[PDB]
Amino acid sequence: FLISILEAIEPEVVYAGYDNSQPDTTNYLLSSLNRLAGKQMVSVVKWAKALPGFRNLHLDDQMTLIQYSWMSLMAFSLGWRSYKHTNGQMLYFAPDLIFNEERMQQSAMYDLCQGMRQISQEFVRLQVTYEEFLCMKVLLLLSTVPKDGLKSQASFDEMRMNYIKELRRAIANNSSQNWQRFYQLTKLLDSMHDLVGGLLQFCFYTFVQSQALSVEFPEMLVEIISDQLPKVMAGMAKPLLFHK
Ligand SMILES: C[C@]12C=CC(=O)C=C1CC[C@@H]1[C@@H]2C(=O)C[C@@]2(C)[C@H]1CC[C@]2(O)/C(O)=C/O
Repeated sequence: FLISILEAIEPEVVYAGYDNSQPDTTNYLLSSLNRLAGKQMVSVVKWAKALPGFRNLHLDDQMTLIQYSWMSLMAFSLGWRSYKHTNGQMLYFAPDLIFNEERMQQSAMYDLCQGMRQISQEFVRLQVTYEEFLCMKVLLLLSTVPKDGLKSQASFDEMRMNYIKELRRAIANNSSQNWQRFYQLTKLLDSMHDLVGGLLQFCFYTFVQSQALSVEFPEMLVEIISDQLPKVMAGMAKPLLFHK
Protein backbone atom coordinates (compact mmCIF):
# COMPACT_ATOMS: atom_id res chain seq x y z
CA PHE A 1 0.00 0.00 0.00
CA LEU A 2 2.95 2.29 0.68
CA ILE A 3 4.22 1.35 -2.77
CA SER A 4 0.77 1.96 -4.26
CA ILE A 5 1.05 5.45 -2.78
CA LEU A 6 4.46 5.91 -4.43
CA GLU A 7 3.05 4.96 -7.82
CA ALA A 8 0.20 7.42 -7.29
CA ILE A 9 2.33 10.43 -6.36
CA GLU A 10 5.11 9.76 -8.89
CA PRO A 11 5.39 13.02 -10.89
CA GLU A 12 4.08 13.24 -14.44
CA VAL A 13 6.53 13.78 -17.31
CA VAL A 14 8.19 17.20 -17.44
CA TYR A 15 8.98 18.86 -20.78
CA ALA A 16 12.00 21.07 -21.32
CA GLY A 17 10.24 23.59 -23.55
CA TYR A 18 13.33 23.36 -25.74
CA ASP A 19 13.41 25.13 -29.13
CA ASN A 20 15.15 22.95 -31.70
CA SER A 21 15.20 25.87 -34.16
CA GLN A 22 18.08 27.36 -32.14
CA PRO A 23 21.78 26.39 -32.47
CA ASP A 24 22.97 23.82 -29.92
CA THR A 25 25.77 25.87 -28.39
CA THR A 26 27.03 24.96 -24.94
CA ASN A 27 25.33 28.09 -23.60
CA TYR A 28 21.91 27.15 -24.99
CA LEU A 29 22.13 23.47 -24.10
CA LEU A 30 23.12 24.16 -20.48
CA SER A 31 20.63 27.01 -20.05
CA SER A 32 17.99 24.70 -21.53
CA LEU A 33 18.85 21.91 -19.11
CA ASN A 34 18.72 24.34 -16.18
CA ARG A 35 15.28 25.55 -17.25
CA LEU A 36 14.17 21.92 -17.32
CA ALA A 37 15.66 21.51 -13.84
CA GLY A 38 13.62 24.42 -12.52
CA LYS A 39 10.43 22.80 -13.80
CA GLN A 40 11.43 19.42 -12.38
CA MET A 41 12.14 21.05 -9.01
CA VAL A 42 8.49 22.06 -8.77
CA SER A 43 7.51 18.43 -9.38
CA VAL A 44 10.07 17.17 -6.86
CA VAL A 45 8.90 19.40 -4.00
CA LYS A 46 5.23 18.57 -4.59
CA TRP A 47 6.35 14.93 -4.60
CA ALA A 48 8.32 15.18 -1.35
CA LYS A 49 5.33 16.74 0.41
CA ALA A 50 3.12 13.83 -0.64
CA LEU A 51 5.56 11.22 0.65
CA PRO A 52 4.17 9.33 3.67
CA GLY A 53 6.24 10.62 6.58
CA PHE A 54 7.93 13.64 5.00
CA ARG A 55 5.37 16.07 6.44
CA ASN A 56 6.10 14.65 9.90
CA LEU A 57 9.61 16.12 9.72
CA HIS A 58 10.47 19.66 10.78
CA LEU A 59 10.11 22.32 8.09
CA ASP A 60 13.84 23.03 8.14
CA ASP A 61 14.59 19.32 7.77
CA GLN A 62 12.29 19.08 4.75
CA MET A 63 14.08 22.06 3.19
CA THR A 64 17.58 20.80 4.04
CA LEU A 65 16.87 17.34 2.61
CA ILE A 66 15.52 18.69 -0.68
CA GLN A 67 18.43 21.08 -1.19
CA TYR A 68 21.06 18.44 -0.40
CA SER A 69 19.56 15.77 -2.65
CA TRP A 70 17.79 17.44 -5.56
CA MET A 71 20.69 16.71 -7.94
CA SER A 72 20.76 13.03 -6.98
CA LEU A 73 16.98 12.76 -7.42
CA MET A 74 16.99 14.32 -10.89
CA ALA A 75 20.03 12.35 -12.05
CA PHE A 76 18.47 9.10 -10.77
CA SER A 77 15.16 9.79 -12.55
CA LEU A 78 17.14 10.73 -15.67
CA GLY A 79 18.76 7.30 -15.48
CA TRP A 80 15.35 5.64 -15.27
CA ARG A 81 13.86 7.55 -18.19
CA SER A 82 16.96 6.88 -20.28
CA TYR A 83 16.66 3.19 -19.38
CA LYS A 84 12.97 2.77 -20.19
CA HIS A 85 13.04 4.91 -23.35
CA THR A 86 16.45 4.27 -24.91
CA ASN A 87 17.70 1.22 -23.04
CA GLY A 88 20.51 3.41 -21.73
CA GLN A 89 21.84 4.58 -25.11
CA MET A 90 20.88 8.26 -24.84
CA LEU A 91 20.09 10.68 -22.03
CA TYR A 92 16.34 11.25 -22.00
CA PHE A 93 16.32 14.56 -20.11
CA ALA A 94 12.82 15.26 -21.47
CA PRO A 95 10.62 14.03 -24.33
CA ASP A 96 11.54 17.19 -26.25
CA LEU A 97 15.19 17.19 -25.20
CA ILE A 98 17.06 13.92 -25.77
CA PHE A 99 20.86 14.02 -25.68
CA ASN A 100 22.55 12.11 -28.45
CA GLU A 101 26.28 11.95 -29.14
CA GLU A 102 26.31 15.39 -30.78
CA ARG A 103 24.61 17.11 -27.86
CA MET A 104 26.83 15.41 -25.29
CA GLN A 105 29.80 16.80 -27.24
CA GLN A 106 28.53 20.35 -27.57
CA SER A 107 27.41 20.38 -23.92
CA ALA A 108 31.04 20.69 -22.79
CA MET A 109 30.32 18.06 -20.12
CA TYR A 110 30.67 14.81 -22.08
CA ASP A 111 32.28 13.08 -19.08
CA LEU A 112 29.41 13.99 -16.75
CA CYS A 113 26.96 12.85 -19.44
CA GLN A 114 28.69 9.47 -19.54
CA GLY A 115 28.61 9.29 -15.76
CA MET A 116 24.86 9.80 -15.84
CA ARG A 117 24.45 7.33 -18.71
CA GLN A 118 26.34 4.71 -16.66
CA ILE A 119 23.59 4.90 -14.06
CA SER A 120 21.12 4.16 -16.83
CA GLN A 121 23.27 1.21 -17.92
CA GLU A 122 23.23 -0.16 -14.37
CA PHE A 123 19.43 -0.10 -14.47
CA VAL A 124 19.76 -2.15 -17.65
CA ARG A 125 22.26 -4.63 -16.19
CA LEU A 126 20.18 -5.15 -13.05
CA GLN A 127 16.84 -4.90 -14.84
CA VAL A 128 15.55 -2.66 -12.06
CA THR A 129 11.78 -2.88 -11.59
CA TYR A 130 9.55 0.17 -11.38
CA GLU A 131 8.80 -0.69 -7.77
CA GLU A 132 12.48 -0.99 -6.82
CA PHE A 133 13.12 2.31 -8.62
CA LEU A 134 10.38 4.12 -6.69
CA CYS A 135 11.59 2.91 -3.30
CA MET A 136 15.23 3.67 -4.15
CA LYS A 137 14.29 7.19 -5.20
CA VAL A 138 12.78 7.95 -1.78
CA LEU A 139 15.97 6.66 -0.18
CA LEU A 140 17.99 9.21 -2.17
CA LEU A 141 15.90 12.01 -0.63
CA LEU A 142 16.95 10.56 2.73
CA SER A 143 20.65 9.85 2.07
CA THR A 144 22.39 13.23 2.32
CA VAL A 145 22.07 14.79 5.77
CA PRO A 146 23.67 17.53 7.95
CA LYS A 147 26.74 16.30 9.84
CA ASP A 148 25.32 18.01 12.93
CA GLY A 149 22.03 16.16 12.63
CA LEU A 150 18.39 16.93 11.95
CA LYS A 151 15.78 18.51 14.21
CA SER A 152 13.53 15.49 13.73
CA GLN A 153 16.15 12.73 13.82
CA ALA A 154 13.85 10.20 15.48
CA SER A 155 11.13 10.76 12.88
CA PHE A 156 13.74 10.75 10.09
CA ASP A 157 15.35 7.50 11.25
CA GLU A 158 11.91 5.93 11.47
CA MET A 159 10.98 7.08 7.97
CA ARG A 160 14.23 5.89 6.40
CA MET A 161 13.89 2.39 7.86
CA ASN A 162 10.30 2.12 6.65
CA TYR A 163 11.36 2.88 3.08
CA ILE A 164 14.33 0.52 3.29
CA LYS A 165 11.89 -2.15 4.47
CA GLU A 166 9.65 -1.22 1.54
CA LEU A 167 12.57 -1.75 -0.84
CA ARG A 168 13.16 -5.26 0.47
CA ARG A 169 9.44 -5.83 -0.02
CA ALA A 170 9.69 -4.79 -3.67
CA ILE A 171 12.75 -7.03 -3.95
CA ALA A 172 10.87 -10.05 -2.60
CA ASN A 173 12.16 -16.05 -4.43
CA ASN A 174 15.14 -17.34 -2.40
CA SER A 175 16.34 -15.45 0.72
CA SER A 176 20.00 -15.38 -0.32
CA GLN A 177 18.85 -14.17 -3.74
CA ASN A 178 16.93 -11.32 -2.11
CA TRP A 179 19.99 -10.47 -0.02
CA GLN A 180 22.16 -10.34 -3.13
CA ARG A 181 19.60 -8.07 -4.80
CA PHE A 182 19.60 -5.74 -1.80
CA TYR A 183 23.40 -5.73 -1.86
CA GLN A 184 23.45 -4.79 -5.56
CA LEU A 185 20.70 -2.18 -5.44
CA THR A 186 22.21 -0.39 -2.44
CA LYS A 187 25.60 -0.44 -4.16
CA LEU A 188 23.93 1.52 -6.96
CA LEU A 189 22.48 3.95 -4.39
CA ASP A 190 25.90 4.50 -2.82
CA SER A 191 27.43 5.10 -6.27
CA MET A 192 25.24 8.18 -6.69
CA HIS A 193 27.33 10.20 -4.21
CA ASP A 194 30.50 10.27 -6.31
CA LEU A 195 28.54 11.04 -9.48
CA VAL A 196 26.57 13.84 -7.82
CA GLY A 197 29.80 15.28 -6.47
CA GLY A 198 30.89 15.85 -10.06
CA LEU A 199 27.50 17.12 -11.22
CA LEU A 200 27.31 19.63 -8.37
CA GLN A 201 30.87 20.82 -9.00
CA PHE A 202 30.03 21.88 -12.55
CA CYS A 203 26.65 23.18 -11.37
CA PHE A 204 28.19 25.46 -8.73
CA TYR A 205 30.93 26.56 -11.14
CA THR A 206 28.56 27.64 -13.94
CA PHE A 207 26.15 29.08 -11.39
CA VAL A 208 28.86 31.25 -9.86
CA GLN A 209 29.82 32.57 -13.31
CA SER A 210 26.31 32.42 -14.78
CA GLN A 211 26.31 35.91 -16.31
CA ALA A 212 29.90 35.74 -17.53
CA LEU A 213 29.43 32.34 -19.19
CA SER A 214 25.90 33.10 -20.39
CA VAL A 215 24.56 30.00 -18.64
CA GLU A 216 21.10 30.82 -17.36
CA PHE A 217 19.50 29.42 -14.21
CA PRO A 218 15.82 29.86 -13.36
CA GLU A 219 14.98 31.51 -10.02
CA MET A 220 13.50 28.23 -8.79
CA LEU A 221 17.08 26.93 -8.93
CA VAL A 222 18.99 30.10 -8.07
CA GLU A 223 17.37 30.30 -4.64
CA ILE A 224 18.28 26.72 -3.73
CA ILE A 225 21.82 26.72 -5.12
CA SER A 226 22.49 30.11 -3.49
CA ASP A 227 21.97 28.60 -0.03
CA GLN A 228 23.11 25.04 -0.75
CA LEU A 229 26.48 26.01 -2.22
CA PRO A 230 28.06 27.52 0.92
CA LYS A 231 26.70 24.65 3.05
CA VAL A 232 28.25 22.01 0.80
CA MET A 233 31.45 24.01 0.34
CA ALA A 234 31.77 24.31 4.11
CA GLY A 235 31.38 20.54 4.34
CA MET A 236 28.20 20.55 6.40
CA ALA A 237 26.66 17.53 4.69
CA LYS A 238 27.47 13.81 4.83
CA PRO A 239 26.16 10.73 3.02
CA LEU A 240 24.33 7.84 4.67
CA LEU A 241 25.98 4.85 3.00
CA PHE A 242 24.83 1.24 2.80
CA HIS A 243 28.30 -0.24 2.25
CA LYS A 244 31.92 0.01 3.41
C1 LIG B 1 19.38 18.93 -13.27
C2 LIG B 1 19.74 18.28 -14.61
C3 LIG B 1 18.67 18.58 -15.64
C4 LIG B 1 17.38 17.84 -15.33
C5 LIG B 1 17.64 16.48 -15.28
O1 LIG B 1 16.84 15.67 -15.74
C6 LIG B 1 18.87 16.03 -14.81
C7 LIG B 1 19.87 16.91 -14.40
C8 LIG B 1 21.05 16.35 -13.90
C9 LIG B 1 22.31 17.00 -14.44
C10 LIG B 1 22.22 18.50 -14.31
C11 LIG B 1 21.02 18.90 -15.16
C12 LIG B 1 20.91 20.40 -15.38
O2 LIG B 1 20.47 21.09 -14.20
C13 LIG B 1 22.22 21.00 -15.89
C14 LIG B 1 23.36 20.61 -14.96
C15 LIG B 1 23.17 21.16 -13.55
C16 LIG B 1 23.46 19.10 -14.94
C17 LIG B 1 24.71 18.93 -14.10
C18 LIG B 1 25.65 19.95 -14.72
C19 LIG B 1 24.75 20.91 -15.49
O3 LIG B 1 24.81 20.60 -16.89
C20 LIG B 1 25.16 22.37 -15.28
O4 LIG B 1 25.87 22.72 -14.33
C21 LIG B 1 24.80 23.34 -16.40
O5 LIG B 1 24.81 24.67 -15.89
